[PDB]
Amino acid sequence: TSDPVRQYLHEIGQVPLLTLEEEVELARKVEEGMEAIKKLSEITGLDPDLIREVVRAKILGSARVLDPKTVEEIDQKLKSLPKEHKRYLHIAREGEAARQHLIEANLRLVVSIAKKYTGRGLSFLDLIQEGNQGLIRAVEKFEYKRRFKFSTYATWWIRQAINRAIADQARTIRIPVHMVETINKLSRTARQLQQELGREPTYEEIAEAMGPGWDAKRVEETLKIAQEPVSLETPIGDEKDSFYGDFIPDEHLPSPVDAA
Amino acid sequence: KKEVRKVRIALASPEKIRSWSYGEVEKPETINYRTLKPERDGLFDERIFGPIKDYECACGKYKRQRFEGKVCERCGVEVTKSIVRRYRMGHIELATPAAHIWFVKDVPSKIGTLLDLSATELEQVLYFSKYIVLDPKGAILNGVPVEKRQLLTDEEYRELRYGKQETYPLPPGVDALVKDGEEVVKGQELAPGVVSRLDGVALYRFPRRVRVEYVTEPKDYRVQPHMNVVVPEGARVEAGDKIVAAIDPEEEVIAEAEGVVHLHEPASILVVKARVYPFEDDVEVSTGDRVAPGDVLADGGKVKSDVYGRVEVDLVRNVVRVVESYDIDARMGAEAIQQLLKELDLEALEKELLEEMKHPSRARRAKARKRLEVVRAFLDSGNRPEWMILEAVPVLPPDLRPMVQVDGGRFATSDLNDLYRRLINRNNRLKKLLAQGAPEIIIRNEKRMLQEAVDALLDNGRRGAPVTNPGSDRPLRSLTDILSGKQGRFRQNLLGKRVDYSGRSVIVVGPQLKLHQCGLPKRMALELFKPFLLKKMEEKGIAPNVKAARRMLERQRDIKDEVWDALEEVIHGKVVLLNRAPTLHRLGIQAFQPVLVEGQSIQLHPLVCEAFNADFDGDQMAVHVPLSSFAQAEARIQMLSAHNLLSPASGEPLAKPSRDIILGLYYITQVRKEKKGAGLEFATPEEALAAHERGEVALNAPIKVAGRETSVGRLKYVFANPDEALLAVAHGIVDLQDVVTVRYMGKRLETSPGRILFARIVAEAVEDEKVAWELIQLDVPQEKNSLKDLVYQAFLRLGMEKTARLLDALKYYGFTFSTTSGITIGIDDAVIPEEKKQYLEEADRKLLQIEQAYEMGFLTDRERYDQILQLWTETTEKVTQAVFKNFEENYPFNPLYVMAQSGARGNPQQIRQLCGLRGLMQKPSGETFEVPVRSSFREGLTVLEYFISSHGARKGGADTALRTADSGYLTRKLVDVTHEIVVREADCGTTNYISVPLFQPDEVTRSLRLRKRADIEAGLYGRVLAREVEVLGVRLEEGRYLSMDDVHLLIKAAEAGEIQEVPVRSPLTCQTRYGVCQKCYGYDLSMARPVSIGEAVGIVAAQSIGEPGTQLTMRTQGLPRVIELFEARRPKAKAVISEIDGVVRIEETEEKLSVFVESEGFSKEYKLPKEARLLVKDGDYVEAGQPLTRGAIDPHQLLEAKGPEAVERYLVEEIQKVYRAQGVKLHDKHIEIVVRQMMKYVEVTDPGDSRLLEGQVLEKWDVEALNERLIAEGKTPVAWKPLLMGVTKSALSTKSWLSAASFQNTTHVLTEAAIAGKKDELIGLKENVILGRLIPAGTGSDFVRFTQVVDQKTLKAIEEA
DNA sequence: ATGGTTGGGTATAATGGGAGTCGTCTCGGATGCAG
DNA sequence: CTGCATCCGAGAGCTGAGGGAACCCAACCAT
Ligand SMILES: Nc1nc2c(ncn2[C@@H]2O[C@H](COP(=O)(O)CP(=O)(O)OP(=O)(O)O)[C@@H](O)[C@H]2O)c(=O)[nH]1
Ligand SMILES: [Mg+2]
Ligand SMILES: [Mg+2]
Ligand SMILES: [Mg+2]
Ligand SMILES: [Zn+2]
Ligand SMILES: [Zn+2]
Repeated sequence: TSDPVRQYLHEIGQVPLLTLEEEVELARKVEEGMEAIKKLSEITGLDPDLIREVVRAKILGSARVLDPKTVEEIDQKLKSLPKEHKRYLHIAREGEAARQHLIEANLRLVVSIAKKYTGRGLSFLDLIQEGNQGLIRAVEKFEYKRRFKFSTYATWWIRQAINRAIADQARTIRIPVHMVETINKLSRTARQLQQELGREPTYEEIAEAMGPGWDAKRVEETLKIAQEPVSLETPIGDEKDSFYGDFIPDEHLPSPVDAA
Repeated sequence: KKEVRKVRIALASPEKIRSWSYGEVEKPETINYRTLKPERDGLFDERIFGPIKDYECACGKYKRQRFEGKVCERCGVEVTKSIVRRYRMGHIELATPAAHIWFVKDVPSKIGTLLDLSATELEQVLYFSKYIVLDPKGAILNGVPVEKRQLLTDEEYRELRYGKQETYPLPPGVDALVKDGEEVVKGQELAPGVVSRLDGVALYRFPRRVRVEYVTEPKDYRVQPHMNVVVPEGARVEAGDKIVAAIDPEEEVIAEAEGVVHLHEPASILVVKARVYPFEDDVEVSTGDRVAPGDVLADGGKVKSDVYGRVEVDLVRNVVRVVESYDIDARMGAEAIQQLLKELDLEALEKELLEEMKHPSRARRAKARKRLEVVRAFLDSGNRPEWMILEAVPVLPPDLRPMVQVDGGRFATSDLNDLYRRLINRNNRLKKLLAQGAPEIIIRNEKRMLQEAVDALLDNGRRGAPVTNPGSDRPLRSLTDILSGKQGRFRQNLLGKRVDYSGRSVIVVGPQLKLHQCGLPKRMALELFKPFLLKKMEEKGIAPNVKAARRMLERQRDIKDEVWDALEEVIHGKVVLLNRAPTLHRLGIQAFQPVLVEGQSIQLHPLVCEAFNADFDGDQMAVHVPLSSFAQAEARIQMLSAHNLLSPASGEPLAKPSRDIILGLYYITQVRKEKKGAGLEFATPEEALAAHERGEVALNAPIKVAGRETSVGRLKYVFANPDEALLAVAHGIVDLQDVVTVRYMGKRLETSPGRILFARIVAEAVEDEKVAWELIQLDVPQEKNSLKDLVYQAFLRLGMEKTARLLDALKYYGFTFSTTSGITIGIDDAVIPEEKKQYLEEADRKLLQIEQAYEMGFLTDRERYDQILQLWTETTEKVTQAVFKNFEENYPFNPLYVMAQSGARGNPQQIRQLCGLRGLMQKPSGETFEVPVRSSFREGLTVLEYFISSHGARKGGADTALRTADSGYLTRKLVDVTHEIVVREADCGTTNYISVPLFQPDEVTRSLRLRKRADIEAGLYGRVLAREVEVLGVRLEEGRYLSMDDVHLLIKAAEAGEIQEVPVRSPLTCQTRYGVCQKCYGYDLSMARPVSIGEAVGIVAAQSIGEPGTQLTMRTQGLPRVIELFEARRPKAKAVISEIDGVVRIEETEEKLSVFVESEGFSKEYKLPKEARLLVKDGDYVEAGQPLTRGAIDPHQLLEAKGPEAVERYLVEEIQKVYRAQGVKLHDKHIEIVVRQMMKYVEVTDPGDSRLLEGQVLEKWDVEALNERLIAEGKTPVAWKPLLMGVTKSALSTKSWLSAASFQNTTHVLTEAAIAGKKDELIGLKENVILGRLIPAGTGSDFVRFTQVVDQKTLKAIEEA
């Protein structure tokens, strides 16, 4: 019942893995479904993405909640098309189903990759979900014509999504991605300098070890903006009666003396 | 501005929440990392919540007032006060609905009760573990049709929604016994190692080779995973056509000639349950479409569907396959729960439950009633059930979840910000995933995470593992955590606050102070009265302006002399409040006039230390300053120390002489006894005088002259008046303790000069000689009890002002005479009697005997142990008696003896430990040792004896430590249950009363023995006589308040057999709503006069009960017994009582024992354990509710048997027993008030012509009013039974949701009140305190608070007008 | 017109987690046993 | 079919004082 990680693992494990034939088959289906989408777009003259959405809505079914009226009108706006040039629509439906299967089958690689990113400010399930987003992107961009295995192309996208989510969401005060990379590089450099020197390095040593464009003052500013806020509810003392925010005075509202 | 009169709480609709919000929070950003300004659309956005600066937009275009209500075009920030940042709310629009955990996890669940779903089913559906069916659409599961409100697992839903399509991996290089496209029954083997299990068609998957004929001869083509087969099985081919397409153009397989095609070595076989339809032209339904029987598929309608299923058009074989499925509509989570909630029709459900409530089954009726409670609450409040599912989540204003820069430049934030950030991140990710057409597993996981995030925001640490911040184990503080607990909003910021104009300091004895005065340090007073001092400095020439006065007062070295005189003028006539924690009763806060002193210590009067429970070993006290005229008047009239002289709990004096004062008065009022003469015989006084001059007889020896006892002092020294006797004392002729003859008040008194001096002290204090002579007891030494009686009599006869004068005089003279008396403690003052040695040897004798009796088989282990214990107990008692006999006979002025006898300090047990012996000690297991400590504290203990006593010392310390907490909790519960009870009217008009008995049955059932005087006083003093009483030719009229003299007269009449019980009014029989009346309460015990209308007697009762319990009552027995009685707990040592009347017939077998109660109608039986002890005998008569065994009686069984009155009397008597055992004086009224609140409710047995339900608990007053109206209309009255519940359950069942929520169980109270839409009418004190209003008690009572005052001149002018 | 910020991309193969906690008492739903 | 009977889980245990872990590349709004 509880422990949602076990529930999610059970639901992913209920889906069997894939062999080479099945994986290549599904990838080829996805590619031809996209080509069929574009062919049908050219035939009807309409926007390809909207017809893609109609195919996705029809596959997902009524169960999944663009409205039913519009998609129904375009659905019968496509059934009117004659044979020989109609196959495209069936191929698009099949390809979308293949995309769903492929994602469902490759969900476990996301967990395998994400299990080694815990302890960076994001919970395990959040990392898993962001890895799933990266997996969807990799599925969309995968090219089976190169005869590479799917996981080889999927791992890069999963890692990129997880890293981007960590850089974006780990801090209460959002710090841009380039600045986050700068902070990580600074910390790693400081750790290497401490390992070499046998003691905590000074800011000038870190500035020298970063390279051109770095002085001790800039390192000081970077460490200043990398400080994370503390909780107003941090317990002070042994008894559970004193919090940190109990020691912080209000400096905004005017005092009775000031008002007088 | 209209006055606030009621507060209502109710569920909030999504429309209401969206109307609250000033904008949607779309981003989890808080502030920018460079500029430390709020981020747009974030949790701190000025566009949503308001500007940080007053009258200034974000971009600075407008920075001035008059632009109120104007929104800047560039930045979107309104121009207004910044304080709106603590009022303006936001909201989050959830992608999917989420359930409010309060209505899910508070047992029993409101949503589960409404939808008839168990907790397990609700948890399974809400957190995406099982589906729930809506509109099954004619689906079949395992041969049984599916119905609404049915729970399907993931497997059952997947089978029903899609179908069965199993795949079997054919081993490499093995062909299958079956062909592609052939129906396969269950069990039919498809390979040498594969056996099918489901029915339907088999389909080849990835054939490893293709055999293509050529017009004939065959040929083989290998099929690798990286290539696919295009031509369907059993289809001819042409020259040049391709069959097995490959990725590489050179790898493609083009057919050389015309030939048939076959596919072999399939990688796997897919067995499905489906129907098949070939076609030869354009088809109509594409892949992923669901069809019904008889629908057009292809061939212009030539083929038609025969079954329900989903259509997939496989172009490889040019065949339409309908996989057996349904369009069933089963959903998961809060969306499904909300859909079920909106379809609910409450009136039809109410009718169904009313029909169900007619079942003979009691359990069914109880379940229907429980569901009906919720249904009717929703119907009455007008709330919609679907509002229990959230669509928009409100967002607290930022100023109540601040992100602030600490003085050190770092940032500090609230946990609510992190919870909101998690919620927003998960919602945004869910929206993105939905916009991407993600598979259903990912969407289900994301929705589960969103539900968990909402739960964590509302109530963290309730379902599952609590959310914590990384790197710590500390749970994040949710809104529920903020609301509830000892540190929550209610108990920490609403029922108690930190205040201005207050200080604290160590306390020092103030012996030169008057009763109404306290010593206040100069610096403390200057800080406390600073604005008044500034005004006074402005009035004088000390400062040109208030700012200059403040600057001058800022620095210590800048203060002069005249400011102190200005301060002395400021405080003239004003009072301050002194308070010592813990405040156990109202006397813990008292008003005093401050006298400015030097130093840093508060000076306290010695006579209020007992009321404060204050000593001078480091105690600290707090000082508060009442500001306005009303506050000062209340402090001076009601809370002045000199106006509070009697205890509100018992009516006995509370400010009284103690310690050194008692010692001095006793020393001067005790008389010498001498043995030199020892009853000699004399014929004439001259012979006695000559004998005394010769040295043969002492001055105070009891001699006999002329047949009358006297002494030489009485004959030798005869004084004309007290002045002559005291002048002789001043000359050393006689001592204060010598017995002489003095002429006073026209009489010749054989007394001592000290007693005459005490009489003069009293007479000069009260400024009345005859009354003072009447008050004092001349012929006894003045000790604690006599002094207390004198103070009480002086109060009654003269008033509190003269009583205060007398108290001050007694204090002064007691201190003066204690200083010069010569009281000291030396080691030789702990006199060891000689008898002890003998008493020890005697004991050492019998012990040997005991050992003999154990070596010869005559004694067991238990018998010998008990005999030794008894012997040592009796030896200890003998040693105590010997010690005190030695003190009485030989050293009557011994310091320890005088200290114990006067009541100044010490009790006989401690003195025995000092002098005689410590005695027996208890092991940590609770059993006694066999050897006692035979050494006293003067002799010195050995190491082993000291270690043995350490067990008891430690146990006593731990006892104290737990007891104080348990008593505090009990006192809080009592305050919560009685806080609304006020004296609200003069007379309720009732004719009911209670009968206080004067005789109690004996423990040996011999006869009725007269009760102790203290118990009768505690039960009778101050009460109003309900009926006229004639005793000893004295007529006590109806409506008379019983004074102490009347109580004594009643006791005297009872001792003469004229009366057996007294009928009096009581709170148990009062008819006043939310309180009592003046007559049913009686005296205000702190004033010895009828109670004033408006007195908060409930608080007084709770404090009176709770104060002694702290420490006084030891810890079935002690404080646990009192707690068990006030909570109405069923005893674990429960006794057996008779439910009906009848005669007793004990039926005993050698294996079992039983008691039959045989009435004239029926004969009942009671089986009890044989080892028990019976209070009844064969052939006896027992009434209903009488006990048959020893032990504590269950109050609920007594309520069923005898009724309400008997249970009230039992509870009162049993609670008073514990307090009497400890020696605590406490009036019955307070316990009666608490018990009256305990018995406040009834249960409906038959509704009659009412809308009530059977078994519905409701207030007794409300049902009586309902019955009165029903009788007025002429209907069938409601039938009810009384109920009894403990203080906790009675307090939690009140009408006011504010007090119940601030008491305990906050989430349950709040959710029930919100469901019901309850309105709080602000009747009690706690609600008005929470709202910061004027409490309906004391000066805030409607009886007195509209009084006007005017002079005669102004009144006449208005009269002329 | 410059820096700071943001969106997109990487191709051998990779396929179900991990810390933890056992020394408290009392009272009201509830599943299980019998009749 | 009812009833009682252990069984589990949920909500409590005085106040006051003092206590503080990848890197790179290119287009694009803001200032
Ligand atoms: N609210 C609390 N007050 C306490 C606590 N411990 C001590 N105190 C207070 O401090 C006081 C300490 O009392 P002592 O142990 O000195 C004994 P007391 O003066 O009452 O008696 P004698 O020794 O007979 O003179 C106690 O009466 C309370 O007023 C506690 O845990 N809670
Ligand atoms: Mg003391
Ligand atoms: Mg003390
Ligand atoms: Mg004389
Ligand atoms: Zn602006
Ligand atoms: Zn009354």
